[PDB]
Amino acid sequence: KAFDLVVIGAGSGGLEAGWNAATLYGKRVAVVDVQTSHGPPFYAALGGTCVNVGCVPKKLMVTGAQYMDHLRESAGFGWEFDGSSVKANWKKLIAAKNEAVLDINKSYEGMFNDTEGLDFFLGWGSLESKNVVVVRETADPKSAVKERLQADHILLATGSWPQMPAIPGIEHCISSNEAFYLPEPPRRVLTVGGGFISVEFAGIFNAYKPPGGKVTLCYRNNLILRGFDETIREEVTKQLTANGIEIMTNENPAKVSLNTDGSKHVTFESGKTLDVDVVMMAIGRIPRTNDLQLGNVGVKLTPKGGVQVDEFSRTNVPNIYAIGDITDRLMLTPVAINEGAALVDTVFGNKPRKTDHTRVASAVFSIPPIGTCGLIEEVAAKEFEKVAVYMSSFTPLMHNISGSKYKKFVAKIVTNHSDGTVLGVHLLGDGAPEIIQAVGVCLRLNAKISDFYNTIGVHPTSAEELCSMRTPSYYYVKGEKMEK
Amino acid sequence: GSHMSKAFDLVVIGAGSGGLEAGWNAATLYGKRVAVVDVQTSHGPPFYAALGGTCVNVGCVPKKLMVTGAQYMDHLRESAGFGWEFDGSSVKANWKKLIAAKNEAVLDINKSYEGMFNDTEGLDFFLGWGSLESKNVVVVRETADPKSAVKERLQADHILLATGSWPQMPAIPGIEHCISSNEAFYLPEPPRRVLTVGGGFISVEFAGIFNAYKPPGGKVTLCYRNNLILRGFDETIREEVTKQLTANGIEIMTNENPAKVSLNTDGSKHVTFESGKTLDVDVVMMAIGRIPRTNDLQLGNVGVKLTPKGGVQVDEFSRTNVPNIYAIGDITDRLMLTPVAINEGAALVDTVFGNKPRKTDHTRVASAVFSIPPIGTCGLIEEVAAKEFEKVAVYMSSFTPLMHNISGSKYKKFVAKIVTNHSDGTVLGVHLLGDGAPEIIQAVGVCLRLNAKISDFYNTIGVHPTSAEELCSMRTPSYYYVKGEKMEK
Ligand SMILES: Cc1cc2nc3c(=O)[nH]c(=O)nc-3n(C[C@H](O)[C@H](O)[C@H](O)COP(=O)(O)OP(=O)(O)OC[C@H]3O[C@@H](n4cnc5c(N)ncnc54)[C@H](O)[C@@H]3O)c2cc1C
Ligand SMILES: Cc1cc2nc3c(=O)[nH]c(=O)nc-3n(C[C@H](O)[C@H](O)[C@H](O)COP(=O)(O)OP(=O)(O)OC[C@H]3O[C@@H](n4cnc5c(N)ncnc54)[C@H](O)[C@@H]3O)c2cc1C
Ligand SMILES: CC1=Nc2ccc(Cl)cc2[C@H](c2ccccc2)N1CCNC(=O)c1ccco1
Ligand SMILES: CC1=Nc2ccc(Cl)cc2[C@H](c2ccccc2)N1CCNC(=O)c1ccco1
Ligand SMILES: [Cl-]
Ligand SMILES: [Cl-]
Ligand SMILES: [Cl-]
Ligand SMILES: [Cl-]
Ligand SMILES: [Cl-]
Ligand SMILES: [Cl-]
Ligand SMILES: [Cl-]
Ligand SMILES: [Cl-]
Ligand SMILES: [Cl-]
Ligand code: NA
Ligand code: NA
Repeated sequence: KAFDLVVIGAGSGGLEAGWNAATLYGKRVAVVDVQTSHGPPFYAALGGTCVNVGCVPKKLMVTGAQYMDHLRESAGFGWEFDGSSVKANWKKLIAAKNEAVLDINKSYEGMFNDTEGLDFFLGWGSLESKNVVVVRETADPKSAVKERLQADHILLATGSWPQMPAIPGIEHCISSNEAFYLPEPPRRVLTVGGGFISVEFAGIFNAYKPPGGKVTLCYRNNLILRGFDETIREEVTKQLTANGIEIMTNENPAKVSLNTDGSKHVTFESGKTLDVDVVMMAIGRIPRTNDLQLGNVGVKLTPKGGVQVDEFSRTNVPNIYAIGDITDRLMLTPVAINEGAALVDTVFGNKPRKTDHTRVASAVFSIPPIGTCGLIEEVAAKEFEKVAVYMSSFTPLMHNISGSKYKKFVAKIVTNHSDGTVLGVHLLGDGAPEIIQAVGVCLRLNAKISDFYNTIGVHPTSAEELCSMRTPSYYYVKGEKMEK
Repeated sequence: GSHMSKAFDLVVIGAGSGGLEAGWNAATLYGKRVAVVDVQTSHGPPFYAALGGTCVNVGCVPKKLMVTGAQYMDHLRESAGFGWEFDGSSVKANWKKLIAAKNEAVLDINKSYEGMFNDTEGLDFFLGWGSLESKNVVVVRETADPKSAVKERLQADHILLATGSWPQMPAIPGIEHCISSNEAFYLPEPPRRVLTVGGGFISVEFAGIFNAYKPPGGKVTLCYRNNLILRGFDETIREEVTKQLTANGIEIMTNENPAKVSLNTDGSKHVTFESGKTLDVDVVMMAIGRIPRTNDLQLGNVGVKLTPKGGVQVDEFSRTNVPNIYAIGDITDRLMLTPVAINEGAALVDTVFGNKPRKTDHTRVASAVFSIPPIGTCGLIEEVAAKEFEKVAVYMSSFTPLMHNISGSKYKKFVAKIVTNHSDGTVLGVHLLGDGAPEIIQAVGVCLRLNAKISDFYNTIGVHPTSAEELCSMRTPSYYYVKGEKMEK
């Protein structure tokens, strides 16, 4: 048939857009994805990346990894049990996680079957013509048609995909997609990348590794987590190191060779070499524009490969839009959901609406975790004459007793010191992703450091630290960092 | 001949949350000479509170360490769903190691605060019992008995009453066979059977603590004289916490109140309730309330007025009816929270000795209950809002989060409620039940001070996946109050 909306990709942005359209505006909706439940061969599926091979499973797996610390820390509070009997059963975790994700898949299939004006179609979506969306048997454009769908408006929402550098032996490496399905936990693993996915997986592999195991993370520059607060980048590095993860900075794989025993011999650009069981490449993610045949209608892409869009998600082709990681702005699930909701408002609603990409709160589920919203001091120091930085950094008391003395909680607020406006807040330590959520609301109300400081603390919490700081630790004046 | 009393700009009676913030500020920000009196320099019996106050010695700080310890019962069980394996029959909760660990942690804070007195010019500590001899004279005596020897007679321009509160022990037969939270912190063994009496945060928290450490075959029971524990808290939350305590094996007896306690011949306690019901326990912990600790201060010497309830009456600036005598913290019977006593102490010193007169805002204060899982709350419950606002909206989200399907703790429903003035969207109250609630609520306290509306919450982009994001994903009320009445408009 024909439809008001055809959505390519049943993901965060797509499922949101295609549900608002059918339930808030009774529109006729088609949504195409390549698989109806998680895992190989195509990994993402109905629900999107986040649901099948992203935020949702990774969080359950980091929750599993945190028991390594809980079991050990328990002793400090007088819990006694046979330490030598402890094992981390990876196969149970992955089976548990598989069932959880499968239940969400089935449940999203429920909602298709029970909603009129919202139809899901299995297969590979491409642009045949200005208002025709083909669905083929496979990603091969030469492959058999399953459907041609007519559509007023077409939404491009096919997400992103791991970036695999084209070094010799790249094909002996996995990405996070495969990481979710390893049948054994690796004894030696190299995670390649200094960003959140590399870090988060290093912490997961670190808890589930067999006896004698070792996690090594490498990164081509000097300090991991570029784009995060610098004190926190250094402190997470120390805390990952304290929990046994080896961090190799200033190193980059130039070649991977397969050993006869299935292991990998990694050669670095420096000529250093390391043998491991698994190389997980997590150096970035790229917009998933390749199989869409965007040539067939001349939809433009940026120097970086992402669908180019204006503030309202419109491509250069009338009646064709793009939201989510395909656009290459902020690769976060709730950003994509916001974009998709706003699109449908601006197209079958009365009020135009655009997604604000500033002041978006986000989290790294490292162990210990990170919670941030707003500008880091070095970005602030370039756009503002006077910047103040309020910092508190204490190993909390629970962690003196636990034995995890290396677990410092870090709280920083960055301000425009001229009028006291909070430019950014950056947290490291247990609960940080939860603490920062309503911080994002504050930054929307143009909170000042005195609005924080004058709110009465909840005690005892890590969070109250944010309402106890009234004196700057230091400043940037005209870009120059200084004491007073 | 005669010689001079030690003289101060400020004498603070009670070295606790409020008194220490006041004393510190007056001395280090405004150059005042400050005396601070407390009955002990470190935690524990005979007097329990000490240098640092109730929170440091026998309140928030040790209790949170004990609750963290109690949480490992759940973690060790929950870990099995994520694939952790170990010998479950080897598991034991060693109460003695917990108490030893917490004592050490509290003693280091006591030592640290004493070092701060020693290092800080114009800030002096006095060990003993402080009382008002006259409008500008504080005397410190050997014991709480007003006839015990005077150790020091202090000249004081200004006097701050900051002696806190004390457990309320009902006048029933066998009350002397009961304890309070004070003694709970020092039990040599974990009790096998305990009754916590009261339905407020202290009874509830200690019920979870004793539940985790009790020996084989033990039972924890909490009773409350009324229908539903945790009066003052959101009603959905009160009912969920009740269910979640029950699920973890605590016995909740509502509409029951002890009428007497007798000692059994084995030393256990035989509790008879008003209703005629009875219960045998090893420990009866009375946690039915805390009363302003005004009795040893000899306030009649100077005519400081009490309220009908027994707090020192003060105005919005912490002034009593007697010039240069002030009262902050639990002794004033407003909100008994450590950071409120702190805020009162800062505001009072700013007003008296600074150039910034200021009063504490007791509305929209965030607080927590360290139940397992915990409560975080800030602002009005809906039944209070409905009485003051013509249209009130209630946004509710509730569900067992996914980790807890996998963990096996399916009774663990997260609840998030936002209560609004519906005529303009202003958030009046936010109520949370679930893991990390106390941590989530802190920045909510800031939102409310900025008069955030629901539309600010909803407009903010979620952090995924968190429980906190539920607050930013709610756009349609679950129901309303229209002049006092519940419906969906
Ligand atoms: C390991 C990992 C962890 C992450 N963790 C977080 C986190 O904690 N928090 C957070 O906010 N974000 C996280 N993200 C990012 C988040 O998953 C993405 O930002 C989000 O899913 C983007 O949504 P989308 O709508 O743009 O696309 P997706 O949710 O990726 O959906 C795209 C869909 O299109 C389908 N598809 C692709 N091509 C076609 C085609 N040609 N025809 C039909 N269907 C097609 C795919 O099967 C996929 O289901 C994580 C990502 C990864 C990889
Ligand atoms: C078990 C328990 C748990 C608690 N948990 C929390 C929590 O998690 N969060 C929270 O915010 N609040 C909590 N509180 C409450 C918090 O402890 C109090 O609100 C706070 O300590 C009150 O501060 P204050 O300055 O009034 O007095 P306190 O901190 O009680 O200090 C008063 C001091 O005066 C001393 N004193 C008394 N009489 C005399 C005298 N005549 N002469 C000299 N000194 C004297 C006492 O020794 C004491 O050290 C808890 C309380 C209890 C009992
Ligand atoms: C609103 C919504 N947004 C989504 C955003 C991103 C994802 Cl990955 C999933 C959803 C989800 C959904 C699930 C199936 C089809 C379309 C949307 N979904 C549906 C949630 N609501 C209900 O199922 C519901 C049932 C009854 C009333 O509302
Ligand atoms: C500001 C403050 N407020 C308190 C509020 C409540 C309590 Cl219970 C304790 C304090 C603490 C303090 C500790 C000793 C004497 C007076 C104040 N105290 C001082 C903490 N120490 C410092 O700020 C410090 C010590 C050394 C350098 O800075
Ligand atoms: Cl395994
Ligand atoms: Cl890299
Ligand atoms: Cl760098
Ligand atoms: Cl990446
Ligand atoms: Cl967290
Ligand atoms: Cl014991
Ligand atoms: Cl009671
Ligand atoms: Cl009641
Ligand atoms: Cl009480
Ligand atoms: Na504050
Ligand atoms: Na939102």
